[PDB]
Amino acid sequence: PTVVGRIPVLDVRPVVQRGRRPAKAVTGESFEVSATVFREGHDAVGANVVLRDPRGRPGPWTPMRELAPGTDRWGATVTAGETGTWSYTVEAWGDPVTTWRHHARIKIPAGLDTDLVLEEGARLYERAAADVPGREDRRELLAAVDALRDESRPAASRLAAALTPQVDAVLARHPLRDLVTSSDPLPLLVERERALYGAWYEFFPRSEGTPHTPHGTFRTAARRLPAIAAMGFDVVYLPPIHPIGTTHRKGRNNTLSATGDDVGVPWAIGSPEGGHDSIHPALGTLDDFDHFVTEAGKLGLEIALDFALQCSPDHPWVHKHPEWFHHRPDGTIAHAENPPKKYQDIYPIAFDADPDGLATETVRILRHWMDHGVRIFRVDNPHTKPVAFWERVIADINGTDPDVIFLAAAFTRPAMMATLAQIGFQQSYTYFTWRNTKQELTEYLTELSGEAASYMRPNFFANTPDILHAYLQHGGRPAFEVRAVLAATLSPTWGIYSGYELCENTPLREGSEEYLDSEKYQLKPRDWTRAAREGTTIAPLVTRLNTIRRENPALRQLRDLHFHPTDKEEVIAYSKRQGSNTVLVVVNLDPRHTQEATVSLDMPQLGLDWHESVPVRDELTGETYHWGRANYVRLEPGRTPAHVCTVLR
Amino acid sequence: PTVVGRIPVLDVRPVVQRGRRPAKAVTGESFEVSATVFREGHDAVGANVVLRDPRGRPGPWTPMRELAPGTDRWGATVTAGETGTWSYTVEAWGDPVTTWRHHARIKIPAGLDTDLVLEEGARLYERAAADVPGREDRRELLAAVDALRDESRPAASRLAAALTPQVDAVLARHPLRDLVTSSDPLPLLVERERALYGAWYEFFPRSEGTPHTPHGTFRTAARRLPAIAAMGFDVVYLPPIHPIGTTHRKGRNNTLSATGDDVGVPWAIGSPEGGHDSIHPALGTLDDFDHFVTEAGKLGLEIALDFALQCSPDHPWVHKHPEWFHHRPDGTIAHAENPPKKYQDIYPIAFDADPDGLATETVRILRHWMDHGVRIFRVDNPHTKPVAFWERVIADINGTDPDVIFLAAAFTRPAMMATLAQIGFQQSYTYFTWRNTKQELTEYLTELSGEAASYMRPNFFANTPDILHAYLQHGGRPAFEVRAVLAATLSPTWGIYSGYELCENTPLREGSEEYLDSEKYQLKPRDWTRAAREGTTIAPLVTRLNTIRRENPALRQLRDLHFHPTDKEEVIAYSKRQGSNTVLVVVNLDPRHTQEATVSLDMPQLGLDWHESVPVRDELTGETYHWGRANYVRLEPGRTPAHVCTVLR
Ligand SMILES: OC[C@H]1O[C@H](O[C@H]2[C@H](O)[C@@H](O)[C@@H](O[C@H]3[C@H](O)[C@@H](O)[C@@H](O[C@H]4[C@H](O)[C@@H](O)[C@@H](O[C@H]5[C@H](O)[C@@H](O)[C@@H](O[C@H]6[C@H](O)[C@@H](O)[C@@H](O[C@H]7[C@H](O)[C@@H](O)[C@@H](O)O[C@@H]7CO)O[C@@H]6CO)O[C@@H]5CO)O[C@@H]4CO)O[C@@H]3CO)O[C@@H]2CO)[C@H](O)[C@@H](O)[C@@H]1O
Ligand SMILES: OC[C@H]1O[C@H](O[C@H]2[C@H](O)[C@@H](O)[C@@H](O[C@H]3[C@H](O)[C@@H](O)[C@@H](O[C@H]4[C@H](O)[C@@H](O)[C@@H](O[C@H]5[C@H](O)[C@@H](O)[C@@H](O[C@H]6[C@H](O)[C@@H](O)[C@@H](O[C@H]7[C@H](O)[C@@H](O)[C@@H](O)O[C@@H]7CO)O[C@@H]6CO)O[C@@H]5CO)O[C@@H]4CO)O[C@@H]3CO)O[C@@H]2CO)[C@H](O)[C@@H](O)[C@@H]1O
Ligand SMILES: OC[C@H]1O[C@H](O[C@H]2[C@H](O)[C@@H](O)[C@@H](O[C@H]3[C@H](O)[C@@H](O)[C@@H](O[C@H]4[C@H](O)[C@@H](O)[C@@H](O[C@H]5[C@H](O)[C@@H](O)[C@@H](O)O[C@@H]5CO)O[C@@H]4CO)O[C@@H]3CO)O[C@@H]2CO)[C@H](O)[C@@H](O)[C@@H]1O
Ligand SMILES: OC[C@H]1O[C@H](O[C@H]2[C@H](O)[C@@H](O)[C@@H](O[C@H]3[C@H](O)[C@@H](O)[C@@H](O[C@H]4[C@H](O)[C@@H](O)[C@@H](O[C@H]5[C@H](O)[C@@H](O)[C@@H](O)O[C@@H]5CO)O[C@@H]4CO)O[C@@H]3CO)O[C@@H]2CO)[C@H](O)[C@@H](O)[C@@H]1O
Repeated sequence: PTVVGRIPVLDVRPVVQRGRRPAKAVTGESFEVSATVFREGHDAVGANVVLRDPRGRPGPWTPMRELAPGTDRWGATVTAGETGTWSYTVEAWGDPVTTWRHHARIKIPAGLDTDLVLEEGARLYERAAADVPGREDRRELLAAVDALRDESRPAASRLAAALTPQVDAVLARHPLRDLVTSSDPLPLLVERERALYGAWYEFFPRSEGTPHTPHGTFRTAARRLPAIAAMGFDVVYLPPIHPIGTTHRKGRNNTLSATGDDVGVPWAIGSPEGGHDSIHPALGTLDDFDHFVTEAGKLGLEIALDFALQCSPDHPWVHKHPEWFHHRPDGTIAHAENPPKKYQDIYPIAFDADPDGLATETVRILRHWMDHGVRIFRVDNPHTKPVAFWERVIADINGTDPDVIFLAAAFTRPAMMATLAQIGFQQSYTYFTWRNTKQELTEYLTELSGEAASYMRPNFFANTPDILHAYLQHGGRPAFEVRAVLAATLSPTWGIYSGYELCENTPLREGSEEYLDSEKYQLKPRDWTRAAREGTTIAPLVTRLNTIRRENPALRQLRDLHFHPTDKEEVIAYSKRQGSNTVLVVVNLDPRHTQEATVSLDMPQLGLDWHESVPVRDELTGETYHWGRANYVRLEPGRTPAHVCTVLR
Repeated sequence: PTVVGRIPVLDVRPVVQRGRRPAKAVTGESFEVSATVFREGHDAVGANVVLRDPRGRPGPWTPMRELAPGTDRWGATVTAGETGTWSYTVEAWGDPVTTWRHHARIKIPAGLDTDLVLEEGARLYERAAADVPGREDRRELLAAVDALRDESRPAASRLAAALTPQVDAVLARHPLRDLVTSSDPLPLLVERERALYGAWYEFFPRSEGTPHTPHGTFRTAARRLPAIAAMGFDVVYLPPIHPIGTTHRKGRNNTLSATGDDVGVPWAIGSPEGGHDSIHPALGTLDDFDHFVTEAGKLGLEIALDFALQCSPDHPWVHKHPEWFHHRPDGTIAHAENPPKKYQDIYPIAFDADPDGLATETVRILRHWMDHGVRIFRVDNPHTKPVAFWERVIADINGTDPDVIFLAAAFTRPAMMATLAQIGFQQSYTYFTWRNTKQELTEYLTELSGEAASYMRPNFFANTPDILHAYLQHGGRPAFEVRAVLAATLSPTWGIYSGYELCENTPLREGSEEYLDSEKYQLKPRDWTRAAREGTTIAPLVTRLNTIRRENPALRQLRDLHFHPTDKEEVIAYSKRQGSNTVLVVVNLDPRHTQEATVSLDMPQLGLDWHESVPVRDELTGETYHWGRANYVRLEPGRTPAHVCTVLR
């Protein structure tokens, strides 16, 4: 057997780890399948993509086209349907009809061997007819055969009868394919829509209490859910909801010693009251948690829980499973580190004494929360547990419950980030918060929407409890507005951490990305009613962005994204498309100064002629403009962060 | 199982068609094996390459290093030995000693838990000692253990005794490796030296005749061999040596009708006198061919025959095996084309009626010439026969005779060129003749010496019977000198077609790359004795270039090549290295005007300090210079095409 087939079809993409891991999609998502296809000699080739579903049923006829002249790189768009494990193949073939037409278009006018050329055509069309299933299609081709062979008609008329649009249609649907050659199947894992598309809101339930009981419960925190749904969110991410240790508990502002009433850090999980399968007693009971999940569900909100595989020193595991920790010669366990950050309140887990016990217990815990309606987990610090451990855990959970979504909070180096996505994490956090200039955004999004999209689905959190970027610190409310527009329009999944709406931007100190008086170490009551009354919240802009996303299918996908040039360093422009829906976005990245620029649209990329002019509506204001190849924009921080425009038809 | 191991080792390179085809090397050749290696958490990792020979014997200890900070991309140089099918693996591991040192270097000065840290070290060094085979090495590590545990000495002195250079040496050779994880083996095909390295000379034996018998024979053409060996060539490439058809024979200058004594084109193979297994009767007999091969061998010359799988209309196959040709509806066979070039003297072969018969007969023909000492074949127009056909033929021949070298004359698009090399062609022709500016040469050679070197070995013919580039047409003798220096110093395999030495550069017409009065269509006697006597040949420069190659191992490899900046568009500089041999080349690409430039050497790339100064000898002149970071050069066309300098050691 030869590696290469009769008609070479090589290096089919997407591919992940050389075919050993699936490429990714979600239901309704379109992506490009490509390949290198060519043949020996000068005759034409064709190619097509056969996408097969979980029961092996092939999809529709999907012909490919050469993507750029001279490259022999071919492509076509496919669309994923129902969830499960799919496969895709590229078929390549000699295209004798195209070859014959090209010869005939030249030889018939020149008068060179014309009876012979037309007779060659007739025999091809005869072979074409025989392979066609439809009876009226077959009759069309046989009529062209007889016209080709009618030696009483002039040569140019006999030929023209084989080149009608009615004949082209039969052959475009059922072409004559010589020497059909297949690639080996590549795997595709199709997951639910929420894995790619959704808006996320993070808050601490304990902060939403009362004057008489400052520490919030699930019952009091449920009152926040209606406002979260009104801002157009789909997922509520809760920090750890378990008991919190007392030994080495941290105080306010990440000080080493907790005082009397200090609540500690939710990530320091475990006490005598319970571990990862228990509820913090100040939050309420498991029953109260069910009522919270039920109320969320009625508002169209899914709950995502933090899963943080680590322990306070008071966690039951410390004595029940000592072999799950690394001990030093004196018996002590070294607290976790991520230098120069120290985590004196927690122990990390060791994996090499009892890997089986840890995996068994991990999937038991996840299944417990799954039984109470949690179908999404934000996995804290996945990059400090072994990569193969997560691969096992995710395969075990998704083997019985393929709807469960895991989000990797992998704030680490690129290779680990990529690997975690490739071994099965449905979503990843990204370097988004550290991409603020036009060049940084353009480069990074070109990476995320290109090759990485076959294995990674990004979740653009504009802030997190650990990340208040200098851009927001120095820019104030106009910077919050810019980052919300960017996050919501550049990824189909974005999110914010509570307080973002209020433009909370006071850092711990200069050159830090921590918040002053961080919610991680203290209760943080906020006057939501007052901020709404006084207009000192950007909640309306957040709400409008989420409504724009819900109404424009182009913003519910990742891969179709193009950047259009402007003549100002501070102004960035881009478009996204999905069927007949086109969204065009222009953002002023300067939060202090007004910017005027000329935006020069690559018009072919919008499906339009260079000289054309199209109406657009800015969905932030309701204003209509008329934009063509070159358009003046004026963007004033505080009044207009950006234009977010739909192309009107 | 999990796809990912305990310590991730991912994306090992080189790789060809995802591991389904071997990467390439030759005996004595060095190349880099690389991989992505990292682990969870902050602790250090190490890696090493295990290269295994055809009997499975592992090579020496080959530790890898991280190639650039923050990339997690690791590499090391391996060297191929004996010919055959090898394999390579990357092993990755936790490096606990490096981890412990990094902690100890900080914690011991700071005074934090010092007894505990040193006791942790002692236990690691104890584990290290146990795995070491040498008895004096083991004693060194156990002495460091006792020093680490001596609680009567100060902490900094106990530590320092574990960090001596004597201890470092033991651990660099025999490190303590945790959680050793392997990649899956990748294949490596190691071929003989000639596949990568050699100088080739093409000539037509029929042109080397006498006054009484103008059509040369093998007996008369053997008298040309001594001068070919004196120019330092290793391979003689002969155009087809078979009978030549009479039907549609071409005349002089590619005219359609041959006159009385016109000899025709060697590539129009076959007559009633025989086919591809026969000798043209005007060349002599098989016995005369054996004498020619024997005389070549005595001069250190190997013969390479053209194998051109195509037929004149008089070839016996036309009537014996009609199914080996495509016939039109009237029974005629269309002559071969490569438009707008027409080949009215030949028929192409069709492969889909009798693929088995064609492969069987093809390997029979090749084996016949192999029995008469031909171990190298130049395959004409491989890109017009199926790719899988060559894959089958090459695997069959190399399965019994792995020393046979096939050279692909694939003047075609990049994808086909690459694929032919990947399916087993030992060597390829390249786009060299169409790379003449500094930018064109720098870009193309960076491609050939980088990733393509794992599957392709280039043969730089400065001219061929079908390619006289405009650069040579317009530049005259100074241009011939430049292209010879470039070809001989940039690839370990180069060649010329006879007449290049004489600076034959008259084209068929303006804008053509054909020669006027081409040797393809006529006998071309050359007065070699007269040109040598009159100094109108660049044979001496060719001879010197080949001697320089024979004396400098850096010029007998491909992969180690670096371009150094100059401040003139017409002056190009580069270096090549192999062990302690370094060659530096500076070429003036202007054949009409003298060029003076400053050559600014990247000194670290030569293994040297920025402020250093090193003696070099120009091997073209014998002159010695002293060159550092910045060097004036003056290059005058006709006197000095280039400097070809060795670094004196
Ligand atoms: O008796 C029979 C017959 O015998 C004789 O004929 C023999 C010859 O003696 C024998 O040597 C041989 O020669 C054939 C050869 O086998 C054929 O393939 C063909 O090759 C020609 C070719 O047809 C020409 O067009 C020309 O192509 C060059 C090109 O000029 C040059 O620029 C370059 O181009 C490549 C470029 O450098 C690359 O970068 C790349 O381009 C990329 C772009 O960069 C990218 O941006 C994007 O656009 O994609 C592009 C790729 O698509 O690729 C470019 C090419 O694709 O290289 C090409 C290819 O080398 O020159 C070649 C070489 O001459 O014809 C010759 C000559 O016939 O076989 C015949 C038959 O046996 C005798 O001569 C005859 O009279 C007798 O009848
Ligand atoms: O009760 C216990 C504990 O609870 C709390 O702590 C929690 C947190 O609440 C929880 O969220 C989480 O946070 C951890 C996180 O899991 C850790 O990974 C870590 O992450 C930090 C990180 O340590 C920082 O260094 C910083 O990293 C950024 C970096 O600043 C940023 O610039 C960027 O860097 C990447 C760069 O952008 C890329 O281009 C590329 O760079 C390339 C270069 O381009 C190339 O030229 C060459 O140089 O190679 C480079 C590659 O190396 O990659 C760069 C990546 O290195 O991205 C990095 C990574 O995101 O910030 C991150 C994020 O904060 O620490 C956080 C915070 O602790 O887990 C803990 C524990 O449960 C509570 O806070 C604590 O007090 C309590 O004790
Ligand atoms: O369509 C979105 C846009 O709609 C509305 O804009 C309208 C303007 O408000 C209105 O005035 C008009 O625009 C005129 C403009 O008034 C006029 O002054 C002129 O603009 C000049 C600048 O004055 C000049 O400084 C220079 O500015 C830039 C230049 O654009 C840039 O390419 C580069 O060279 O730097 C220069 C200096 O910074 O040139 C421009 C013209 O190119 O001409 C404008 C053309 O019409 O009409 C607008 C609607 O078409 C909204 O008010 C606005 O917020 C929305 O963004
Ligand atoms: O080492 C290899 C080299 O050895 C020999 O060169 C020596 C020369 O023979 C010798 O004369 C001397 O070179 C002097 C030169 O004589 C003197 O004129 C000066 O050169 C000036 C140019 O006159 C001036 O036009 C300008 O030229 C370039 C410049 O180099 C370039 O960087 C750019 O700016 O364009 C300019 C315009 O074309 O500047 C240069 C000086 O930078 O100084 C030279 C200093 O050396 O010493 C040479 C050293 O060995 C061989 O003769 C020669 O063939 C070999 O290549």
